Amino acid sequence: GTVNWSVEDIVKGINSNNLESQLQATQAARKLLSREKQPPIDNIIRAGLIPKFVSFLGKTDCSPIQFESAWALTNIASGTSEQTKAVVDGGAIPAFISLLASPHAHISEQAVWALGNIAGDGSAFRDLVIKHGAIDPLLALLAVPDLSTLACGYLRNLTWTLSNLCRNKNPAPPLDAVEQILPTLVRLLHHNDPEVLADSCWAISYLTDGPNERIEMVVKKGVVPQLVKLLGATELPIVTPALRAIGNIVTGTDEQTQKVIDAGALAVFPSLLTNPKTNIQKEATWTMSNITAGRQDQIQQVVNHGLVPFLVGVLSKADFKTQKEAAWAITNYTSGGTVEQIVYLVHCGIIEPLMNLLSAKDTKIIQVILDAISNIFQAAEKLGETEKLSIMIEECGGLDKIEALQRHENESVYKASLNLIEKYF
Amino acid sequence: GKKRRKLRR
Amino acid sequence: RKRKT
Repeated sequence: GTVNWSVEDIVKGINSNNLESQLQATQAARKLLSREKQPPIDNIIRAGLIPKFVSFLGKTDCSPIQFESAWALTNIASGTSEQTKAVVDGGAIPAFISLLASPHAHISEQAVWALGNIAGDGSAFRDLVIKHGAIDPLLALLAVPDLSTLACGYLRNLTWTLSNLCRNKNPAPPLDAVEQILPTLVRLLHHNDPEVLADSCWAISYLTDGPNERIEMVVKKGVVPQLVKLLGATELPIVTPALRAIGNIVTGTDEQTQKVIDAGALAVFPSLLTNPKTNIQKEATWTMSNITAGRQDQIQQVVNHGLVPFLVGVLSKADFKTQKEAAWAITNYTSGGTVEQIVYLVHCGIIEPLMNLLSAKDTKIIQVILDAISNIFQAAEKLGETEKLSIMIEECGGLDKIEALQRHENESVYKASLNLIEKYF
Repeated sequence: GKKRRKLRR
Repeated sequence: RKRKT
């Protein structure tokens, strides 16, 4: 009946002075915009239709045309930035924020979804949506004793949108909006639905990216414990943002890092550093590097959990991006460690696979490994063992590699390579 | 995933 | 030593 009209048909009807005639055209447009193959967004936009759709949102008399507009407008907003902009320019935002008060669950849901697309577009629209006052009524949808009395899809949509109000970084969302959203966020972080937990972690993940003052906000809400339970989840859609949250937190202050360690995160890392999904492995190793870039108290916790063998493991055989992070892990460790701690690292077999990576087409990593190899030698001088150490490096082919690096297209690489040969060979 | 198109109720 | 992000 209303399946596959021409856009010319949709325009003729929507322009008619007949509300039921308009409703059937707006239902045609919606079915156009939600088809599987390429949706005709630009023809709709160019047909001049966004303003009449935006006006249908305010027809509280006709509940069904509100829904079909909301939906249509949602799907237009789901396109390119130029396209979302068309929807925003039509005056859609204040209109959708009104729809949040609707007595019809399926309409308020749709307005949530729509605001989600609009804030998702980037910093400027996110901020505009908040300036129009969306946060107050969004959160009021969640003001219930028990979240489980809400419908799955409803809650999930509502979570996704809140999550886009946290996204996009510079400029990061207003501290004031974050302060207000965090209690509801912390609450969602405890709901048992994998999709809700996924998008909650993504939000925290978004918030904890950036300046340590931002990290503090989150950590002071005491979510670090719950994040670590999520770190041990079995659903990779949950583990991934949970892991990026934890990893963001440990780029902050030592006291912030210690909240993570104190919460037992290190117990999960044998699993994470041998995880089949490459993206997990790379981010777990990155996390390790910012822990080994900490206090000696804290490095020692890495040791006691027997994580050094896993780092040696990753250095040996991961894909390159992960190995690059593993080098930093080792350089940071040899920068802040005990005499005894650098000895342990060597006794776990760090030297052989450290050298294999001196044969890599990247200067960035070579710079890192050379600095690491340096700090080991410096601890070798403090214990008078630089003889035994220089043997190992030669006996595994390291010097074959190191020597040939003086002849390298780089300043501080040729420098530090031959600086070693001087003082030790 | 930044944006989402609704394809069915 | 710490590396964001």
